[PDB]
Amino acid sequence: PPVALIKVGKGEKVLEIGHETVLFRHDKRFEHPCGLAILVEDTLSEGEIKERVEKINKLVFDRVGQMHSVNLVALKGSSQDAATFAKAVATAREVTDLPFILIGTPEQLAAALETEGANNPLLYAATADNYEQMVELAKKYNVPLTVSAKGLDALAELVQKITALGYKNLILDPQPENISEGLFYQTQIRRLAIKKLFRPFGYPTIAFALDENPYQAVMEASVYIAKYAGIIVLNTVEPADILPLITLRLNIYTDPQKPIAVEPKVYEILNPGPDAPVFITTNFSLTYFCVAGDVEGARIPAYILPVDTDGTSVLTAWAAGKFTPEKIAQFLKESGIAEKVNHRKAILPGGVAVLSGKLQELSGWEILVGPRESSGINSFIKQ
Amino acid sequence: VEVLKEKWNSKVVEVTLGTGDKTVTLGGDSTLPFLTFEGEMPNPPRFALEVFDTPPTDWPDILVEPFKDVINDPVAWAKKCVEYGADIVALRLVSAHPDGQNRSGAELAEVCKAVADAIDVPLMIIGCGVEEKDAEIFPVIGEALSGRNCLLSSATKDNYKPIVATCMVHGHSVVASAPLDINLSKQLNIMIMEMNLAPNRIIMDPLIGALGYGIEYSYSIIERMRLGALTGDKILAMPVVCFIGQEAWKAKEAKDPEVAEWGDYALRAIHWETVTTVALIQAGGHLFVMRHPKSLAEVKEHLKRIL
Ligand code: B12
Ligand code: SF4
Repeated sequence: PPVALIKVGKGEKVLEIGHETVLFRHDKRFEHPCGLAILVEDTLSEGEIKERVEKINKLVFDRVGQMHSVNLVALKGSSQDAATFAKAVATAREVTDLPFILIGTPEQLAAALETEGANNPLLYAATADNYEQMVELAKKYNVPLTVSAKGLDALAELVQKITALGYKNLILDPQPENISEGLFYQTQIRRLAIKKLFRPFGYPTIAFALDENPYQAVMEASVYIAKYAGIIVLNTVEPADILPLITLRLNIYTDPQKPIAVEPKVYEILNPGPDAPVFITTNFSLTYFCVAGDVEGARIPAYILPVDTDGTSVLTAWAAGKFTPEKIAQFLKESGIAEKVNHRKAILPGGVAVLSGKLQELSGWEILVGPRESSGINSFIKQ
Repeated sequence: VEVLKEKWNSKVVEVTLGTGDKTVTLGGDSTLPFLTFEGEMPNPPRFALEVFDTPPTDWPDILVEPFKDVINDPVAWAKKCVEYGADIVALRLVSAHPDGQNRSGAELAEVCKAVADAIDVPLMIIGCGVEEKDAEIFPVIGEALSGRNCLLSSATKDNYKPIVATCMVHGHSVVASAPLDINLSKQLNIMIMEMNLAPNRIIMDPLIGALGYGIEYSYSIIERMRLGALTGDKILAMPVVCFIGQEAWKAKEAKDPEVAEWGDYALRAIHWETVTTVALIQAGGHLFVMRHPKSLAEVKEHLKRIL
C-alpha cells in the first residue's frame, strides 16, 4: 500500500494513521483522521506540567453526538537534561492516558522510554546526525520514529538510510519553515507516495502549527488537516482554538458517499414523562444533535423524533420532497411516540413552518411551529 | 525522486471586476491552489466585506462592533470596509425582501450608485434571495450603474434571464448560484452562456455551508470545480465565490457567546470564519465574501505566508 499504517500509543487511545490512497476526498474518502498533539515543555514545574496536561485532557468536544478530542501530548525536552525530561514525562503520564510524542535528544528519550516505552510513544527526531542512535532506541522499544530533515531530497535520503538499517515504523517531517513550504511538502509526499509508489515517502507525516498568533496557528493547522498531515502539533490549550480544528478534521474526514444519520426512532432527552414536549426533526446526525444539544442543554426532558430523510438536514430533505407533511405524519404513527405522551402536540422546525396545517390535519396532532433555529427552543418552551 | 508536476490541460478564466483604476482580477489559475511549480496563479484569492443597505438586526455584538459607527450608513460602511482591507465591497440589498421593506429597483439603485461612486474598489451587489424580487430589481440596478462593471449576485436556474440580460446590456458580471452540485452549476452556466455572456464574466456560487455545517460538501464541490477547469471542462472554467461571512456567523459556535464547553467566545467566533475561509481557499475558491474585519486581516496575513 501507498502509505504505511502507523500507530502511536495503544489500547484504544491508540492513534492510527496512514493507509491513505487519494489526494482528493471525493475520489474515495480520507481514511484515518489526523491526530492533534499539544506541546508541553519539560522546564515547567511538576505543578505546571500537571496543570497543563489537565487542560489538554479537557480539549474534548461533543460533535454530532460523539466525543472528539486531541490525541497526543508532545513533551519537549527543552531542559536539555535527561533526568529532567524523564521525570516530566512520568509526571505527565500520571495525569493523562493520551499517548506521547517524545521530543528530545537520544539520552533524554532513552531515560524516558524505560517507563514510557510501554505506552508506545512516537520518538521525535531521527536526524542526519543522530539517526543511528535514534534507530537503535526505536528498535529496542519497537516504537514509531519521526525521521526529520529539511526538504524532500534530504528527507527521502534519511528515510532510505534508516530503512536500510532495518526500521520502517516511521513518521515523516520535511521541516517547513512556513506554511507555503508546508503545503508544498505535504502535497508532494502524498502525491509521490500514491501516484508514484515512492517508498521513502510511503509514511504519514507530522506537521507543526506552533504560532504564537493563535489565529495563524489555527489557520496553519487547518491547512494541514485539509492537506494530508498525519499528526499536527500545536501549543495552545485554549478550547476555542481547538474546537474549530476538531470540527474541521471531523468534516474533512467524513465519508462523502454517505451522510452520517441517526437511527430514526424516538429519542428521550433526560427522563421525560407523558407531559414532555415532542420535537420533530430529521435523522441527519448533525441536525438531530443540534436539536438534542439544545434541549438537553436547557435541561428540558423531552422526546425527539428524527424523521428518516436518508440523513439529510431539514431544508435539504424538504427541498428533496423527503420531509413532507405525509412523511412526518407517518413517522408520528411509525415512531410509537403516541404511547409515550398524554398530550397530542408536536413541534416543527421553524424553517418548514408552512407544513403545519397540512401536517396537523392528517396526523391528528396539534402542530406548533418552533423557532427556525434549535437555539431558540429553551425560550420557546419557557413561553 | 523528482518533484511530481502535473501537466494541466487548461485553466480557470480570469474575471475582471470594476473599471478604470479600481479594477480587480480574479481567477486565471492553471494549477491547484498555490502549486505554482506546475502552473500559474495570476491572482491571489480576493476578499470582500459585507455592507447591508438596511442595518443588520440579528448580528452578534462582536460583529457589529467593527462597524458600529457606520452600520446605519451604507456609504460610510462601505468606505470603512475598504479601510479594513476589502478588495471588493459587497452590498446586500436586504430591504428588497418582499416580506420585509419590499423596496423597489429604483430605490435600491440610488443606494447602489451612492455606494459605488464613494468607493475606490469594485462593487458586488447581492439581492434579497427571493428570485422573483431579485429578477425585478437587478435590471433597474444594472441600468443605473451601467458601465461600472459591478458583480450582480445571483442568477439562479429559475431567474437568470433578467440578470444576465442586465449584465450584457449594461456591462456587468454575474454570480451563478446552484446548490452544491456540479451538473447543476454546469447547467446554469450553459444557460447563461447561451445568452452570449462570456465565461469570463461569470463567477460560480456553490452555496456553501460554513465550518461544521456542510463545509465538507462545499470543499469537495469547489475542488471538483477547480479540477474541472484544469482538465478542460470549459463549463467549469469560471472562478468561485464563497459567501463565508453569511454562513460562518450563523454558526452557534460563532453566535452564542455563552457556552463554557467551547472556550473563549471571541476566538472561536473569529476562527469559525477564518477556518471556513482557509479551508475553501484550499479547496479552490477565488472570491471570499467575509463579514468580520479581524477574520479578513488574519486571513490576509495567512495568505502572505502561504503565497
Ligand atoms: C450540506 C448541504 C447539502 C448536502 C447534504 C447535507 C445533508 N446531509 O443534509 C448535499 C450536497 C447532498 C445537498 C444536497 C441538496 N441540497 Co443542500 N445544502 C447543504 C447546506 C450547505 C448545509 C445544510 C446543513 O448541513 N445545514 C445545517 C443543519 C444543522 O441545518 P438544519 O437541519 O436546518 O437544522 C437547523 C434548523 O432547521 C433548526 N431545527 C432543526 N430541527 C428542528 C426541530 C425543531 C423542533 C426546531 C424548533 C428547530 C429545528 O435547528 C437547526 C440548527 O440551527 C445547506 C444550507 C446552508 N448552508 O445554508 C444547503 C441547502 C439546504 N440545500 C438546498 C437544496 C435545494 C439542495 C438540493 C435539493 C439541490 C439539488 N441537487 O437539487 C440537494 C438535495 C437533493 C439531492 N441530494 O439530490 C437548499 C434548500 C432550500 C431551498 N429548497 O431553497 C439550501 C439552503 C441551499 C440554497 N438553495 O441556498 N445539500
Ligand atoms: S537492489 Fe534494491 S534492496 Fe538491493 S542494495 Fe539495490 S536498492 Fe537496495
